[PDB]
Order: sequence, then C-alpha cells, then structure tokens
Amino acid sequence: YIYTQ
Amino acid sequence: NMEGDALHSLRANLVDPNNVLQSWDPTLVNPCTWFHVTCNNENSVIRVDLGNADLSGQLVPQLGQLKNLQYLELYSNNITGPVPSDLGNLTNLVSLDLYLNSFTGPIPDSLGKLFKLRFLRLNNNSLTGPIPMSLTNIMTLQVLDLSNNRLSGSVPDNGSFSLFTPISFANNLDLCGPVTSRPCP
Amino acid sequence: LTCNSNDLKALEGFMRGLESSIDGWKWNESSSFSSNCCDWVGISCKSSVSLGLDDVNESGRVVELELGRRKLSGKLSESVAKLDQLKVLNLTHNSLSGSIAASLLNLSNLEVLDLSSNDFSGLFPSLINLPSLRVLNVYENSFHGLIPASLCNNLPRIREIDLAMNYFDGSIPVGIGNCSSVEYLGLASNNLSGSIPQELFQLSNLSVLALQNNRLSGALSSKLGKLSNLGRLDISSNKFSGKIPDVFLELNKLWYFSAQSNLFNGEMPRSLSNSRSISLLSLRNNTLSGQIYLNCSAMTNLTSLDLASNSFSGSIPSNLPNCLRLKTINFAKIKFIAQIPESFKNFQSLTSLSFSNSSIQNISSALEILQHCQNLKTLVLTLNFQKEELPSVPSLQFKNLKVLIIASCQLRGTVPQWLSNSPSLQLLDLSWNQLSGTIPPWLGSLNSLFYLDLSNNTFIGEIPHSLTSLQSLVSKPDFPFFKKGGLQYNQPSSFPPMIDLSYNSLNGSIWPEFGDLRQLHVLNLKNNNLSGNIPANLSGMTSLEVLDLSHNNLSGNIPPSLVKLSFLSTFSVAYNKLSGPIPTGVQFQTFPNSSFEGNQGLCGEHASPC
Ligand SMILES: *[C@@H]1O[C@H](CO)[C@@H](O)[C@H](O)[C@H]1NC(C)=O
Ligand SMILES: *[C@@H]1O[C@H](CO)[C@@H](O)[C@H](O)[C@H]1NC(C)=O
Ligand SMILES: *[C@@H]1O[C@H](CO)[C@@H](O)[C@H](O)[C@H]1NC(C)=O
Ligand SMILES: *[C@@H]1O[C@H](CO)[C@@H](O)[C@H](O)[C@H]1NC(C)=O
Ligand SMILES: *[C@@H]1O[C@H](CO)[C@@H](O)[C@H](O)[C@H]1NC(C)=O
Ligand SMILES: *[C@@H]1O[C@H](CO)[C@@H](O)[C@H](O)[C@H]1NC(C)=O
Ligand SMILES: *[C@@H]1O[C@H](CO)[C@@H](O)[C@H](O)[C@H]1NC(C)=O
Ligand SMILES: *[C@@H]1O[C@H](CO)[C@@H](O)[C@H](O)[C@H]1NC(C)=O
Ligand SMILES: *[C@@H]1O[C@H](CO)[C@@H](O)[C@H](O)[C@H]1NC(C)=O
Ligand SMILES: *[C@@H]1O[C@H](CO)[C@@H](O)[C@H](O)[C@H]1NC(C)=O
Repeated sequence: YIYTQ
Repeated sequence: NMEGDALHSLRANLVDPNNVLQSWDPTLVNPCTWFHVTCNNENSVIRVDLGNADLSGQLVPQLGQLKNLQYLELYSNNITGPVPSDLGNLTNLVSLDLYLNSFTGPIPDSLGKLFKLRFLRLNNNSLTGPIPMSLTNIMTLQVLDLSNNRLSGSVPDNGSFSLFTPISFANNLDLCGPVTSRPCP
Repeated sequence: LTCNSNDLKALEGFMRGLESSIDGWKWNESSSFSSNCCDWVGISCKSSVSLGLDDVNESGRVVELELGRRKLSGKLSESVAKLDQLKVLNLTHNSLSGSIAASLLNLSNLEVLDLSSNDFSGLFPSLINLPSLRVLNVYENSFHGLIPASLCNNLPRIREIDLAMNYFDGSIPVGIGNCSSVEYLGLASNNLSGSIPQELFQLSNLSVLALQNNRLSGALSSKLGKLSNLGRLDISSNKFSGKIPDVFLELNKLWYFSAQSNLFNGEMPRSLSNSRSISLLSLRNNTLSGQIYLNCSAMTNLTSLDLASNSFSGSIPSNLPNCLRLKTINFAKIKFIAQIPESFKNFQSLTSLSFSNSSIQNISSALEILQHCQNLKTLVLTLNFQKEELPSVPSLQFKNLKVLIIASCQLRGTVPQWLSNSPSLQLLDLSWNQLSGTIPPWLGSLNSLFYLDLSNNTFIGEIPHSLTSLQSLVSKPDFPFFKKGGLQYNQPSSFPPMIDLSYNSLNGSIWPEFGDLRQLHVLNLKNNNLSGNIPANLSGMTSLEVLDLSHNNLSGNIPPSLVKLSFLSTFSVAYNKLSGPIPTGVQFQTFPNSSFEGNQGLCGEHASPC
C-alpha cells in the first residue's frame, strides 16, 4: 500500500 | 546512492530511443524504484534486466561498483565498445549476458574473478584475441558460450573447461584445442 | 583570430592530461581539423587589443574554455593555469579525476570556475586568489577535509559558492563571513558539524543557503534574522534542536523554508505563522508540538505546507481554507483522532491532501466534505477510519481526482459507483481492506488509470474482461509517496504501471486478452482461486517486469512463449496444479527454484528431468 510521511 | 550514480553513468553512456531508462532519476536516494532494476531487502541492486531493449551506446567502468549485483542481462541490444575490466569487481554475479551485441576488443582477464558465475554468454559479438585462462578457475560455471566471435588462441580441456564442448567455442577466427573441433598443431 | 602560442602550448598540456580526444579540436596532429585553437569547438578567443594587451603581437587570447558534457577522462593538468586571460573554465559533468592544482586558484582573470560533477578528490587548495571570480562551483565531487578557512579573503566580487555533494568536514569556517558579496551558498551534502558560526549571519546579500544533509548541530540562533535578503533556506537532515527562533518578520523575502528531519521541538514561532513571504514550508519529521496555528490572513503566499510526522496535538486547523494560494497539505502521521472540519468544503485552492496514518474518523463525512474541493487531484487517506464502511452513496463526485489512495483502513463494503465520477483517475489504491463483492467491469473504462491496487481484500468472482482493455495499459508542487524500508516515489508517474488483484477470492481463468496490455509492468494475481490454463498470449505483454501467478489453482503447462518477455525479472507460478517442462529461455534460467515450487508435474530445468 501507499502512504506519505 | 553510489549505485544510483553508477547506473546513471551507464545511462548517460547508452542510447535509448524507446525510453526504457526514462524512470532512472539520479536525484533519488537510491535506484530501487527505477524500472528494470531490482534491489534486495537492504536496498542494494541485485538485478539489471535490459535484454532486447533496442539500446545502443557503450558500457562504463562504473558498472563495476555494484557489489551485490547477481544478474546482468544486457543481451540482444546494439551496445558497442569494450567489455570493461571493472566487471571483474562484481563478485556476486551468477549471470553475465552480453550476447547478441556489437562489443569489440578483448575479454578482460578479470572475468575470472567471478567465482559464483553460473552463466557466461559473450557469443555473437565482435570480440577478439585470446580466451582468458582464469575462466578455467571458475568451478561453478554451468554455461559458456563464446561462439561467433573473432577470438584467436588455444583452448585447454582442464578445470571447468572439461565441462564444455565445441558448440561453446564454434565459429571463431582461429581457435584450437581439445575442447574445440580443431586440435592444436 | 590567430591563436596565441603560449595559450596553445597551455591547451596542448591540458590535452595530454586527458585519456580521450575532444571532437572539434585538432588533437593527434594527424588530425585534419584546423591548427588554430580559436576555431576549436568549446574555445572562445578575444583580441589581445580588446583585453588591453598593447604588446608587439596581435593575437587571439583564450578567454573561455567550455567542455561541459564532453565525456572527458583524465586529470586536470596544471598547465591550464598557463592561460592567463582565462575568464570562463567550464568542465561540468565529466569523468575527470585527481586533485586541483593550487596554480589554478591563482588565476587573476578567472570569472566562472565550474568543475561540477566529476571525480576530483583530495583536499581543496587552501590558497584562493581569484579577485575576478563571480562563480565557484565544485558541486558533486570527491573533495574532503576542511572547507578552506581563508576561502573568501581573496574573493571580493564573488556571487555563487557551491561546495555541495562532497566529503568536506569540520565546522563551517569562521571566515565564511568575509564572503560579503555572496548571494548563493551551497554547503549541503557533506560532513559539516558543530554549530553554525555566528559569522554566517553577517552575509547580508545571502539569497539562497543550502545546509541540508550534514551533521550541523545546536540551536538555530535568532541571528538568522540578520540575513534579510534570504529567500530560500534548507536546514533539512542535520541535527539541530530546541525551539525555532521567532525571526520571520525580519525575513521578508523568505519564500522557501525546509527544516525537515531535525530535532526541533516546542511550538512553531508566532512570526512564522504570520509570514507574508513563505510559500513552501516543510517542517516534517521533527518533534514540533502543540496546536497547529496559521494566520491565513497573514499567510497570503502559502502554497506547500508540510507538517507530517510531528508531535502536534489538538484539532485540524479549520481556517486553512482561508489561505488562498494553498495547494498541497501533507498532514500525515499527526495523530488528531478527530474528523475533517466542515469548513474544508470551501478549500478551492487545494490540489493535494494527505491525512495518511493520522487517526482520522467518520469517512462518510470526510468524503461528503472533500468532494466540494473542485481542484483535488491527489487524496491520500491511508491508515485512517479503521473498520468503518466505504460509502456506497452514488452521489459523491471528485471530478478532478488523479490519485486516490485509501488503503489499510480495513474498510467494509464494495467498490462504489461514485468513483466513476472521477474519469481522470490515474492511480487507485484500495488495498488492505475488508472490501467485498466482485470487481466491477466499469473499472475497465477508466481511460487514464495505469495503477490499480485491489490487493488484500475479500473480493470474489471473476477478473473482469474490461481490465484487458484499459486504455493506458494498452499504449503510452511535489508530494512524495512511499510504498510499503519504504521506497520514495516522487510523483504518480514513478510507479510502474500495475494491476495487483492479489490476496482475494477471485475464481475463473486468466484471460488471453491480457496480452493486449503492452504498457503493463506488473501483473500480480497471487493468492486467489484462479483456475484454468496460463494463456500463451501473455507473451504479448512486452513491458512486463513482474508476473506473479503463485498460490492459485492453475493447471496445464507454462507456455513456452513466455520467453518473449525479455524484461521479466521476477516471476512465480509456485503452488499451482502446473505440469510439464519449465521454459528454458534466458530470463527463466535466472529464476530461483522457489518460483516453480509446489507444482508436482512441472519438470525440466529447475526441477527433476522429464
Ligand atoms: C588450465 O590450464 C591453463 C593453461 O596452462 C592454466 O593457465 C590454468 O590455471 C589451468 N586451470 C586449472 C584449474 O588447472
Ligand atoms: C557549464 O556549462 C553547462 C553547459 O554544458 C551549463 O549548463 C552551465 O551553466 C555552465 N556552468 C556555469 C557555471 O555557467
Ligand atoms: C576577514 O577579513 C578581515 C579583513 O580582511 C581579516 O582580518 C580576517 O582574518 C578575515 N577572516 C578570516 C577568518 O580569514
Ligand atoms: C549587496 O547588494 C548591493 C546591491 O546588490 C551592493 O551594493 C553591495 O555591494 C552588496 N553587498 C556587499 C556586502 O558587497
Ligand atoms: C526523521 O528524523 C530523524 C532524525 O533526524 C532521521 O534520522 C529519520 O531518518 C527521519 N525519518 C525520515 C523517514 O526521514
Ligand atoms: C511569494 O512566493 C513567490 C515564489 O513562489 C516569490 O516570488 C515572492 O517573493 C513571494 N512573495 C513575497 C511577498 O515575498
Ligand atoms: C492575523 O493577521 C492579520 C493580518 O495580518 C492581523 O491584522 C491579525 O491581528 C492577526 N491575528 C493574529 C491573532 O495574529
Ligand atoms: C502509522 O502510525 C503508527 C502508530 O503511530 C506507526 O506505528 C506506524 O509506523 C505508522 N505507519 C505508517 C505507514 O505510517
Ligand atoms: C493484509 O491485511 C491485514 C490488515 O488488513 C494485515 O495485517 C496482513 O498482514 C496483510 N497481509 C498480506 C498478505 O498483505
Ligand atoms: C534448482 O534445482 C535443480 C534440481 O532440482 C538444481 O539442479 C539447480 O542447481 C537448482 N538451482 C539452484 C540455483 O538452486
């Protein structure tokens, strides 16, 4: 899955 | 990141009419997200698969800087020039496929420093000169195809070459030996 | 017009230092090119009389040597310093190695020295006398040890200094304050440590300052407000600490500020929340705490705001839609435990929003609010709304949405029809949810969609034929994404085109028509009920890097035509009903034995002989 941080 | 630099050095030296290298962006912290490159879990490049990519241009010594590289598949392209000696700095390589390209010059003696190499295919190039003896030192080597080059010299049946047959050395310039079709005078 | 003889002999020395010949120069002397260096390509001559040289001879003097991107290997010969009328030396983006002779830092006429992107190494020469020099660029080399302590003593006319991407170490030299005229200073990507010397803040024409990616430490002193012409400041990836000084009323030109990945703490200073200049603001991955506050009456330049991965508490600021230029928000990893305020219905400037892993709740109102932001392009909701229900309401519309990622929320429900109101979707990630039903054939009609992740759900039924027909798989400001260490993807085009249906209940066979998707880099069907034969026509997916069919019910033979996929690096048929000889093509021989495991009747190479 894709996430941002 | 230094590996990214190495492969980008390779990119600046190749010719890519189909944009297969378009995703290769030197500003990135590493090249694991670059297409055609695979990294291991520690994010170090273990594969480059560029086979049949319509690539032209030439290799670069910086290729030698990928310490964990395992499979280098460059085959079936138009790449020209020499096979860099620095390729011998890749200890973890099990497959080197340069076949069906335009390479010229001789075969680096450093290639005999790859002790894990299963597959060496240089066949169908313009390569010239002698067959490096260190290759006999590589006991892991399952496949060897040097055929269709301009190579000239002697080919012993000792060591790992005891494994191989005339089809591996066929259609060269002047080659002789017991592993070949022509015995030496 | 006619090459000076000494200049020619200096250029001849430079030429031997090289390991390869420059085209457009008469080189070997068997060369048929002009013997006059003035018609050599990359060399600019000026009259001796125009340079104020009154002597007996009238000759062309070499004032510019520009070799950028000529693929040069060798050393840089000392004799280049024999060219005393040299104004520009540009060697950028080459392979040159060795050290730099002190001789070359003695040229009195030199204006631009650009050595960037080479192999130059060893210590940078301590003696710099270059009274005419506008630009000094050593960016991207192998230099090490101290930045010269005397660096600016002889550079009265200097403008840009760029030392970035080297091995330079120690504290920034106290003498950096004698750079009085400098505008650009790059120090980034080095070994620099210690505090910033107070003397740096005396450089009153400083415009851009790049300090990122070093070991710089201590506080960031209030003396920063002394640099009033500063427009762009990158402090990222050091270890600074304490509060951020409240100077931002003094820096009235500052449009760019990036402090990310430091140890900063406390609340954001009042003045920064008031800056009329700041445009891009990245504070992410620090220890900043308290309630986020921005005066959007004051903040009329704000465009990119990035607070992700900080210690903030309290509420999502509801006044942000009053910042009229604000486009992107990365709020990821701030734990709000709240919902999105009603007022976000008015945010017309917003094109990109990330609440990823922010503990947001009530997804029903989240989507009902966010559909009214006309310009929304990228929406990342990952790791919120846990166990809630992905709205099936037909009414929702995100017209301009390029990217929708709501992943790992354990959402329940089906693939909703409202999603069809985003015909411009490039990228859809619903993976890692509780979503059920069948994958709707209308997904096939999305003409821009190149990345589809439905993986790790409960979906059942057949793969729709229409996927076989996706237009963008058949033929061909910043908002980083990370893919589950996580690798960073700078924009949507950075993701390999993908259909990942993995980890579901899908039954049925694999359609032959997949062979029509020539732009597909990854096909992941693993862990399903798929049965039937692997179609030979998969051979026609020319771009396919990754083909994963493992843990399915597939029977029959691995089609020999799969050898025609030459880009295929990673492949699994493991744990199927498969049978027969394993294809012997070159890519296949490099696949690990685990790729074929759990198939009894498979034989040939990688298995027991047939
Ligand atoms: C094979 O013979 C060649 C030629 O004399 C020699 O250089 C090489 O080291 C030998 N290899 C082995 C392993 O005996
Ligand atoms: C050096 O030349 C390159 C073109 O090869 C150019 O882009 C760059 O601006 C030059 N560097 C300087 C400092 O002018
Ligand atoms: C700054 O310039 C002054 C005057 O030229 C000089 O006294 C001082 O040494 C310079 N700074 C350093 C550390 O070289
Ligand atoms: C800074 O800018 C002004 C105008 O650009 C100029 O007069 C002055 O020389 C510069 N400052 C220094 C310290 O040289
Ligand atoms: C967050 O900041 C810390 C400390 O500076 C750094 O070590 C870490 O890598 C950062 N995390 C990310 C993902 O940037
Ligand atoms: C607003 O930001 C832009 C760059 O995005 C910059 O040109 C300008 O200086 C800023 N405006 C003010 C008032 O500083
Ligand atoms: C916010 O900005 C406006 C305009 O700059 C100012 O007049 C107002 O008093 C500010 N409010 C606060 C609380 O800072
Ligand atoms: C989400 O936040 C949790 C809890 O704070 C943290 O453990 C995890 O690293 C985060 N995951 C991602 C992908 O951001
Ligand atoms: C799938 O999802 C659950 C959470 O939804 C997670 O814990 C699990 O490890 C994931 N498994 C796979 C196969 O990705
Ligand atoms: C895979 O297995 C076969 C026999 O089952 C064996 O000959 C071959 O060496 C194996 N490949 C590797 C690299 O383990």
